[PDB]
Amino acid sequence: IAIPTNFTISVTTEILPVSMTKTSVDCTMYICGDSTECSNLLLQYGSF
Amino acid sequence: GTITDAVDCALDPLSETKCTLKSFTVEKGIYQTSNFRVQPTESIVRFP
Repeated sequence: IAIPTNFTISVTTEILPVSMTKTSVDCTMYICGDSTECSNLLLQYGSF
Repeated sequence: GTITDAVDCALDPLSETKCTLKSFTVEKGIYQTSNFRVQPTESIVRFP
């Protein structure tokens, strides 16, 4: 049998992500460049 | 089958949130609404 006669205290770093950057996209302003006729056609696609 | 009340979606932010949630009663919380945009004051035409 093998039994240790000494010991070495060690510290190990562990990296874990908790969150990420939030994202808020204005779909009407993204797809349509503040155009009225573009928004009138975009509204026809439902509630996407 | 009769219209008992109506909500003007451009009178105040409360009615805008009501129209966004499609409910006359809005509970406590924060809700994202339509983004504000500065409309152009006049038109500028530049040609050769």
